[PDB]
Amino acid sequence: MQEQYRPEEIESKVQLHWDEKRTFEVTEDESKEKYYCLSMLPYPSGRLHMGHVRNYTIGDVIARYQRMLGKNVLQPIGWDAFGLPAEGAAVKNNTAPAPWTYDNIAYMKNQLKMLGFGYDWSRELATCTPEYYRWEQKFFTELYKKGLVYKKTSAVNWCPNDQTVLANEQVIDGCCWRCDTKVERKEIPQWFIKITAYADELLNDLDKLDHWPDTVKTMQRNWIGRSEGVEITFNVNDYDNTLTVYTTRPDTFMGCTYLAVAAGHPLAQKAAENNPELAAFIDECRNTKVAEAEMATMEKKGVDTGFKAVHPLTGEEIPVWAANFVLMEYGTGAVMAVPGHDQRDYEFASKYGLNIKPVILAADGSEPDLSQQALTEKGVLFNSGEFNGLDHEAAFNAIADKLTAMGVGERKVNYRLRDWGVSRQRYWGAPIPMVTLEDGTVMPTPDDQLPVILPEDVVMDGITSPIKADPEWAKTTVNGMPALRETDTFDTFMESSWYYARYTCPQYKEGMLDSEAANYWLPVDIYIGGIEHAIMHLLYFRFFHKLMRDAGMVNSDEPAKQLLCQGMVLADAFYYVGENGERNWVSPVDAIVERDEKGRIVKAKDAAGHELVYTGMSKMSKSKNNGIDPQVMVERYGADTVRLFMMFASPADMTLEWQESGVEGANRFLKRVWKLVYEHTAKGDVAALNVDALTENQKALRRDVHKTIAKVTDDIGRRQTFNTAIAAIMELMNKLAKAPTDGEQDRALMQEALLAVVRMLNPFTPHICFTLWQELKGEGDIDNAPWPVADEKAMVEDSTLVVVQVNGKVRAKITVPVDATEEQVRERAGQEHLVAKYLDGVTVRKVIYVPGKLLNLVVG
RNA sequence: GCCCGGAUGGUGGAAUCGGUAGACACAAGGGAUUAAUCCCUCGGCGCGCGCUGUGCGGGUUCAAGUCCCGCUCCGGGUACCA
Ligand SMILES: CC[C@@H](C)[C@H](N)C(=O)NS(=O)(=O)NC[C@H]1O[C@@H](n2cnc3c(N)ncnc32)[C@H](O)[C@@H]1O
Ligand SMILES: CC[C@H](C)[C@H](N)C(=O)NS(=O)(=O)NC[C@H]1O[C@@H](n2cnc3c(N)ncnc32)[C@H](O)[C@@H]1O
Ligand SMILES: [Mg+2]
Ligand SMILES: [Zn+2]
Repeated sequence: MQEQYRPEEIESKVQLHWDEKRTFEVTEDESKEKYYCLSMLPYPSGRLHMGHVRNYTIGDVIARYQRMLGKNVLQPIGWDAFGLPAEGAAVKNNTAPAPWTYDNIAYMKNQLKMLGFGYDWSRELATCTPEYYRWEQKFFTELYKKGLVYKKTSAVNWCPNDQTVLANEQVIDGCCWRCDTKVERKEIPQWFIKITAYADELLNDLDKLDHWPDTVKTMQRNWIGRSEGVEITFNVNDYDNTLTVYTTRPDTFMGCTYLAVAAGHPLAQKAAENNPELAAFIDECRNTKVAEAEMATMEKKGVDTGFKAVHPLTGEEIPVWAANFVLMEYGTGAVMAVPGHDQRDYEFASKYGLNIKPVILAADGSEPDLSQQALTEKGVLFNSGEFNGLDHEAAFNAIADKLTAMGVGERKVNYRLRDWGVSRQRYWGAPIPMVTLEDGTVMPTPDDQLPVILPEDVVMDGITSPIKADPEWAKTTVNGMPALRETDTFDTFMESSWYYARYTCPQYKEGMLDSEAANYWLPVDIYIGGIEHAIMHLLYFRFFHKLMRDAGMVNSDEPAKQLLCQGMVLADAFYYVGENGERNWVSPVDAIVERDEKGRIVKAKDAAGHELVYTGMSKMSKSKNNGIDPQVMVERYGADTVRLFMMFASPADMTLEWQESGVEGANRFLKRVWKLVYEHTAKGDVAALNVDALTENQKALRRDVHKTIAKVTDDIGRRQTFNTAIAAIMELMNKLAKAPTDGEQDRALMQEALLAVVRMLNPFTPHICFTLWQELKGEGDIDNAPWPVADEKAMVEDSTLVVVQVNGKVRAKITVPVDATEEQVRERAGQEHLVAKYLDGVTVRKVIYVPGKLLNLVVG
């Protein structure tokens, strides 16, 4: 051990230790209690960024802490390796997605290793491999065979030029990411998994997820968006088909003054026939972007159809308008409009002069003033014929019952949640195991034809998928006849919905899951990953868990006991536009940046004097080229410093705007820790500690050493406030370094303190602590060292600090025996001159005493 | 737009259940050492004190960064980025 802390030496040596001793390789060890600490596996995008480091350090932190408490700890790592970015990337570069992907893996594999995370590499999987997706393929056919998979047509961002399907991110203000040719809606038959058939289970079970944050439970709930309502069926004049709407407000039904139908809706088609203006509007309507966000900011636009539904209850003819915000894919693609009592229908009616008919009384039972807006709050019906006077509830049911009994209504449950569309029209993904025969008929790819390999050796024209470009590939034989397999590939969310299970038995060819290894490790105890995935990935995750329950593969209803969603690590992002429309993102490292007085970026320019559009902080991603790769910091300072720096920035759950400034503290703290163990162990062995014997100065110290341990443990295991944990530790160092060390007892305290510290540090900076255990002649490898237990008896306070306020204003602070009465505290408070200052001429009206902590003298 | 969050010194942040605002650091300035270590200073405004101060506006309480009502700005998601 040198005097100078030189992580460039220590870190690899410790890592190489871990590789060889296979420290974090774990088996289904039935003696030791298991803990399965899972961080959401990365997509291999090229380089680690800081966001991943927050994730995996939080992850390594809890894993190592947990091993330290004596548990058998699974911490796995792998590559969620299908996805878009490799497609674009592999052409820029003239490769196939596969070799670019595998090389991204090796590069990053290397980055995660040097950061010393304690992963069970024996368990690494790469989702692009047939060893892997063959199982999601077989599973899908099981689901198919079991009625949970279907085909409906679905709108897709089609580029009319390229004539190629684009993901929303490749749509830039309504244009194509390559050439500024305009994206259009195309409906395309696609595969769906009836996630909706598990809506109630997904919705109800959240109330059992005691250890999932509320943010995520609430987000998922609002997303599933279950409602009870009524579908209502209307006849239209001179049209042969009925129209159906879903409303949660049948109560407002006598206030229906129009219907609005989707551009795609046959009424709209039939009416277009003879109405050039409607025909225009529908044609316009494939400029409606396949994202909800636009579907909602876009201005509502609609053309009347000339058609007239019959209100089943009033008999009045009502206009059918075609509108741009009502979609066929989702529900009936026909809504019922009550302008008086829905803000969306208030706006619409205003704009196009439709009727704004009131039918619900203000809370006071008076007629609502509609002249500005809808009355949306529920209430007594009026001007609703036979239903007048009824409260919201009774009107709901009353209108429900009549429409039911007229056979045109029905009570129906609905969910905002739509089914999951897994068909992707792209190459780099697992092919969907479906098969169309000469028959014309469609079945699962036969068992014995799984997996359906995605070939890796391809020429990528960029525009088309190799497996759609080549006529031979689709060709198979099924049931004896020629058939064509599906050329669409899976939404890559599919691979990230079940990896957590495959990690328990990645090397198992007999099935999807060696359910004995799955049930040894499952459910995951803690699941760590971005807040970004609160909803989609997590909801697919639970879903899939449950489909795997429902296949007898796993025992528990839910996949993850605890969920830790870290905040997003963000960074300034910047683009210029290429000579034809191409958005070019420019790393913040390369941006030359002019700053405000509130410190905001005001101008930005790239190395070539390109003006840049600054976009603000957004999560770090290769998409905006704004990720900071830990690599340089790591090689200058070592993993431990980057790691502790990351955990110290702020608490896990809070989003964090990245800044390079602050590292060195973390680095200097580690030098202070090093120096102090160096110096303390240079004076050799210590006497056993004699507890009853120590100066009060030593007694205070030990009690801090012990309160820290308690705090850091409570911070790490209950709150996940690693930053406070660390600060609490730092302050102990500051104390420890101002403590005497010639005393036999000085040295013995120092030594207990320093073991407790070096262990407390370990989950954050295990390389330096591994080394520092050895010096302190710690028992064995620090990795399996037990977490330190605070001794209650070393933690009793004699006194306690009481804050003193007059009329709520702190005037004084006063140490006071823990066992102090209000009256002694009062009299004590009194002795303080600044308290006296404020009590002259005034009466104590009210005294408030928070025992042992605070005294307020309401004075008048 | 909707849903979820967030906002605190020059900076990141602490304050755990309504009780001390700024713990712990970074930056900066000054000093002791001829890059490294160490001191001191450090929310504002006028002092071994007074007032003020937790994005903005109201409000409840003895007491509000925290709770309630209305907002602003920022981030995440919004179903094909992952
Ligand atoms: C008071 C009744 C009105 C608010 C409205 N006609 C209505 O029926 N509201 S609803 O909750 O019952 N609707 C159920 C679903 O239908 C869609 N929807 C109904 N009306 C509109 C509208 N004007 N614009 C966009 N979407 C609309 C909603 O997305 C909701 O998902
Ligand atoms: C199962 C997880 C996903 C489906 C996917 N593999 C994925 O998110 N892959 S990743 O490379 O983008 N990220 C892996 C983990 O890192 C977190 N993360 C990614 N980017 C950031 C960021 N800017 N700030 C904070 N955290 C971030 C992800 O949420 C995921 O936990
Ligand atoms: Mg600030
Ligand atoms: Zn194009």
